[PDB]
Amino acid sequence: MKHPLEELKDPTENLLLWIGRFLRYKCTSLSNSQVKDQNKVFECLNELNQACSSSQLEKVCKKARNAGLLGINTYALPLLKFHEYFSKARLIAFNSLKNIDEVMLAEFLSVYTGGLSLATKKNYRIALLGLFSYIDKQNQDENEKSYIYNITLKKLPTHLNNEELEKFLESIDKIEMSAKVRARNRLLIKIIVFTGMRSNEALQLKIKDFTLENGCYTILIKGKGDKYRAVMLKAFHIESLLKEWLIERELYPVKNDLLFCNQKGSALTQAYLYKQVERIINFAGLRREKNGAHMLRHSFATLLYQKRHDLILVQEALGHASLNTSRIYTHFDKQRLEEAASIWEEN
Amino acid sequence: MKHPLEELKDPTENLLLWIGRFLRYKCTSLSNSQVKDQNKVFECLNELNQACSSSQLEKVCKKARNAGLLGINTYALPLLKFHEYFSKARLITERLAFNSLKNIDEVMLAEFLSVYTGGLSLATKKNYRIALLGLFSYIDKQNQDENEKSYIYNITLKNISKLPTHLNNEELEKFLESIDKIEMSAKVRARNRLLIKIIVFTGMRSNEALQLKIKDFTLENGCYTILIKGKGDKYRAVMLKAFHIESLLKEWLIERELYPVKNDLLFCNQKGSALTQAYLYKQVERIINFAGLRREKNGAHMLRHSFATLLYQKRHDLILVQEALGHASLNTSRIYTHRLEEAASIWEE
Amino acid sequence: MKHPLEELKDPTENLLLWIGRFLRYKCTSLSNSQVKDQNKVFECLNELNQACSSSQLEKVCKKARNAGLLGINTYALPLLKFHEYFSKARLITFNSLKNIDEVMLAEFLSVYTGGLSLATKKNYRIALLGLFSYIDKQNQDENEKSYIYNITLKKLPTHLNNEELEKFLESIDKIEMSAKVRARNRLLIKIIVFTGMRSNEALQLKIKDFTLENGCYTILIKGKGDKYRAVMLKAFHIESLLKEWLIERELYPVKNDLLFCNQKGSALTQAYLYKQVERIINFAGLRREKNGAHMLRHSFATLLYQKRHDLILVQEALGHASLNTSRIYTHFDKQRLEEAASIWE
Amino acid sequence: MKHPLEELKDPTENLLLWIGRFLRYKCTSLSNSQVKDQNKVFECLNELNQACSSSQLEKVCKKARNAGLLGINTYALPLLKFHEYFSKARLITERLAFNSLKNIDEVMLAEFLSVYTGGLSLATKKNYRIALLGLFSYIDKQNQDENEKSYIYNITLKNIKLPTHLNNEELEKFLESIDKIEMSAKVRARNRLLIKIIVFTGMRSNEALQLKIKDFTLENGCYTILIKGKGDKYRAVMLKAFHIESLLKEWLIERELYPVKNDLLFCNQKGSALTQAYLYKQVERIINFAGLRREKNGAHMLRHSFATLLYQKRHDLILVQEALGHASLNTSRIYTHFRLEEAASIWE
DNA sequence: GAGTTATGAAAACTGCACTTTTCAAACTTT
DNA sequence: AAAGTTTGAAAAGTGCAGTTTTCATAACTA
DNA sequence: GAGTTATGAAAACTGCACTTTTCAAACTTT
DNA sequence: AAGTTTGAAAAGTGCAGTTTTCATAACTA
Ligand SMILES: [Cl-]
Repeated sequence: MKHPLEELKDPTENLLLWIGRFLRYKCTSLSNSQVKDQNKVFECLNELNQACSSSQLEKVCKKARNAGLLGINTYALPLLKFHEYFSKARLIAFNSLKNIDEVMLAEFLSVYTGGLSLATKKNYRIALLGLFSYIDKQNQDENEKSYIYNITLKKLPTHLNNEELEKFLESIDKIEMSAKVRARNRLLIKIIVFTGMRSNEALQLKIKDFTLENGCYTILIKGKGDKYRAVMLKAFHIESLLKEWLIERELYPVKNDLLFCNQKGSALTQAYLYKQVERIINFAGLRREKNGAHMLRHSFATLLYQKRHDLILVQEALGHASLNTSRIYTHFDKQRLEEAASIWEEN
Repeated sequence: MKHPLEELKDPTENLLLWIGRFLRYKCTSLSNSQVKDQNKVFECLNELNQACSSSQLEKVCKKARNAGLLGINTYALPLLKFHEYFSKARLITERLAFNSLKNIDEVMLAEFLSVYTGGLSLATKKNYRIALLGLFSYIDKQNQDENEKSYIYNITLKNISKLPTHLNNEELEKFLESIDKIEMSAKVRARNRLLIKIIVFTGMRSNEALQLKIKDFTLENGCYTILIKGKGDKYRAVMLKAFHIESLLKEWLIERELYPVKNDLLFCNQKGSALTQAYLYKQVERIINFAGLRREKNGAHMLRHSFATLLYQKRHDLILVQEALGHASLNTSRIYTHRLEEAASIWEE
Repeated sequence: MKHPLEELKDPTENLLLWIGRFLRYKCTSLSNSQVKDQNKVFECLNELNQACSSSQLEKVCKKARNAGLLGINTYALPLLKFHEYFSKARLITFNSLKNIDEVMLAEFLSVYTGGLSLATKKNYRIALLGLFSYIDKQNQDENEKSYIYNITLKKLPTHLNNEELEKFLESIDKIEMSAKVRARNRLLIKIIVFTGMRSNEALQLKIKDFTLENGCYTILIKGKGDKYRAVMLKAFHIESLLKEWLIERELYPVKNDLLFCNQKGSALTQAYLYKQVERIINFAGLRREKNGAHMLRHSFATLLYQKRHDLILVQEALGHASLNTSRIYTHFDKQRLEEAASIWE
Repeated sequence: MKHPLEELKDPTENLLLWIGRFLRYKCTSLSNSQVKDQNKVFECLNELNQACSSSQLEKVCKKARNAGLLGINTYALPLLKFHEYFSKARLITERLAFNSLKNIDEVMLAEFLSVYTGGLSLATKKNYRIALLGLFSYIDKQNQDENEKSYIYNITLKNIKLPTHLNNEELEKFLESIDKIEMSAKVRARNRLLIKIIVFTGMRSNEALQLKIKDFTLENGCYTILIKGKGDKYRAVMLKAFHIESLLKEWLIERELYPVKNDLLFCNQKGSALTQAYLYKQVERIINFAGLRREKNGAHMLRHSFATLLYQKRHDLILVQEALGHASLNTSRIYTHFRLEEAASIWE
């Protein structure tokens, strides 16, 4: 059903009401692929509708995110920040929901996104655009008439070079690891280095995703739409580690043919993987702007284009939906325009 | 017979009433071709003629499926999940409780899907959607009051959201070797080897091999012609060179005499009845692991893909693929007509 | 937006009301790509926006079809014939629209489709299914309740073989033609034989659809989705005829680079093309079950699979969306299953 | 600002009022990069407010398009057609659906499309749909009563290989035909130079027509040509001098007698820039003469030819993007695309 | 020990609604 | 005719709203 | 003359709903 | 060891529905 824009006497509570409706809608529309507990999500939907305060909305959205509904985090906090800005006590422009305009929103962004990055500022703006677009489509009185806001509010990533990649690979075997985790951790990080696959892609690998032929592994990676993409790496890079780890793995209560697992048998967390990557980066003395697994992913793509000069190959290997993403790992010398002008006089 | 939409005071109980009617209709409309015990299905239909609880509906449909009515599994579980959802959600979705079946709309169904399909495959989501669409399409067509007028749901759910796994010629050779090389007990070795080999060479489906009968085997010009029963009184044929199974077939038929099988069924369990896909899969996967060919799919159907692929690589005849596999549509046969190594070598000089 | 099932006291008149609504909807949903006069369509929709008699519905739907809205012809006549059936049976024995069921519809099909082909019978049934499906979706009373019908009502085509094709080609040049039409007609029919393109495809060909390279023409054929498919043809088959006709073509007031045209300068009709093809068929002594341009299309597809045994090749050349369509030009020998069993060796 | 949905007695004239409001907004939001004489546009923005007839609105939209505001053409004509539909349908049929703006819905719009897009291409139909959706989305966001409440249409409408080019051998024949075909002494040097520059660099029609001599820089036998883009941004292409050396010097001498405006390299007899229409005619004329007539016979087809050849020669997708000036690599990817003889030989 | 849970912040993607452009017949001028 | 321009028509091209994931640290358990 | 207009009939396609099956972990029996 | 039950994940297809052409009559030029 639809609701009138203003149902309550208190404008701040009415704003909170629309924010709750919006965040609840997003919980039902955003991806649920990583939801671990279906029952917690169901509870969240009801608890969002029963919420009467900002702190309550915050708690339930956190509950939703921690249950596997990751996408909600981008929308929740920014809108709760705006509610705080709107509800702030003042003396002597905030007595109605219809007073909210682009002037007010611009002021809010300026105050609340001061020491935040440009990317974070973008997220805040997107969240605002989503909320008021929702309100415009869902508010309505008995005359089937509505109030309309119409709010619009109108290069190489950090990486390791070839030589630094060599040192990093050496450091994986040179750094100290306990006997319980050394085989597993070295295998996990090296696969990421040699394939450039994402963090969650590596942590969710299965044994049956692996096939060996002519001294080279083909690894299938499950993606969106349940579509698989393939990556290849030479067997000798991980043959010794894989043989060693599979033996140790037999002592674990591992579930669903999962390759990497903790002692309990479940998949490792991003937090654990990051710290294992970062401490090796430190040991190698290679600390920079970014120091995690995705930084290694940027490194593989950069090296791939440097070695092969094939943009399509980068797209297919990295799993980019568009070549415009693959472009980020390239730089064009303007003098090379001469190569295009020379096609008429040489093959 | 048509019924009024709401005959009870409890909407949750009224929902159960329509679900039971729908599931009984599907049992009579969906294929009963694979049903062995007809009496069991009749008993199921008898129970579904009365009002049943959720627990009772679950038990009945399971009994029907295990009897041979396979199609019911696609509709049964998702709708029982929705009843479970509706019984608790109708009270706490909003401040005011949903006290009527008319409160069920497209938004509610969308929310049910998002919650109950979290973490499941895209294919599973589609099955749930199809199940929900079928139920309320049925209600729209079978409900009416005294004046022959009906309530219409009109649920639409407009939101809807390479080469298959196989073994190449070299891998197929290694698999055939492993069939004879792997350890099997004397009681099942002859039967299982013959069963799996026929699948590999002909590419017939699992149930087709499990339902093979002795009278459908003919030998001429050093080649077998195997007839496979299809829809109704239809039969499709496959051919297989004699020397591939002639030794095994003779050996198995001898040992088959010790089994208490009541008919001319070729393959049978220790009790005499037909083997299941579950046992066939386990034996196939076991040989695959032994050969080190473990991958995305490790069943008999993967061997079926391997046959279709190899057939197209050797003859390049799409019509031949259709006739050999028994495809009704050439859009299926077309599938078997479908530079990462360069990226993997960058680490070397 | 929606109307009660029964608004009038007379059931027969109320039936015409729903038929008129359905036919108006189809004039809005069916393809208008072939419409030549937009003003005629404008007049048709205006007339269909009110209550019409049976004769009026027939006249208006005919006007729409003749204006280029071809699809409407499949729905109009069968439904108007049902109204005639309903009116007669009501007076002889039907008190309400609710009385219409599958038993009644089955009897109608038995009486009115007698002597007609199975394909024609199928068209009648499809029209009935469309009407009552529409009514089920559009009827509603003041209480938001509706009546539901739920009506369900539950080998190689004629061609010329290789030898007959050769005789037909010779007959095109051998038969007598007027000097004013000979060059154009010979080229038009030969292109159909050599490419197997549809009738309307040949009639709407443009000069710039032709490109010549290394003694071979590539003809681009515009089809569904406004997408083009390519067919190739050896130059020596039509190059002389093409050069001759283009010269003669300069005498015509033809526009938009249209290849074939009448003396007025516009595209030729299907009626003229059929009669030209048919008289050559009769002259060659090749008359059979089908004698038009589409029979030549079936002949091309049959020959293509015969000489190449490539089903994909047939699909792409003929412009089939699915391979199941191309299948009808194939004949599988059941003994060839041994060829599939010998792949292991 | 915002206005009440219904201010006029005649809903037909009220419809035109909203259409005029919408088109004026598009004139101020769509690109004004190709706009020379900005005062002519400010003139149009005023005449858009004053337009109270279909003829007045049609005239100013054409005036705006001529001024360089090209994007308006996609929206103006389809909405002028709908106004024509609404107007005559109301006066003739007198159906209740035309007695108020509120009675316009998806059904009415569907009937309009079936009538006014009959015999038209699918691409054109998509343009008509976009224009209709844009109009009523604008009205939903700009209408208000005294109590700041709005009527909402929420209109939704049901949805509806290598590009044509010359290969390397065909490009050779085309280049020869440029010099072989007959041209008058007045235009031969100008036309040959203009077309050859397009062939060798693959730049767009408008880019070539707006070239200026000051943006040319010769160094060691190779030209660097700057091409003006959006804002203050320029892109560059390179061109070997021997391709155009003779033609360039010859044309510049003839150019001395022209009353050239804005320091343009190419111009008409009056001194102003040549149009795409004239450029197309000259290219098509050579194409026909060379016996290369195909599905597309303009300068953009020559552009497709350059990109296709460039990728076949070097297999460098980034090089293609930079040389052609593609903003998106999805466009550059098209030139990586691509057994019909096997079916044509069945008659032998 | 060998890892997890929680979290504000900062990206890392994805695709289509919409913008921007030329095609090419009809028309006008010198 | 040569030398152009106007115009309906038909695309050709892409910026940015919107979705999904990781960064990188604190607080746990011992 | 060389074609068009009109028409009931007879196809010639096109595409996606939804029916039917196996996968494969968990569970049971001889 | 030798099986079956079961939630889950596909594998596969018949038919509603759309868009032509067939083939003849009746014309005029
Ligand atoms: Cl590249």
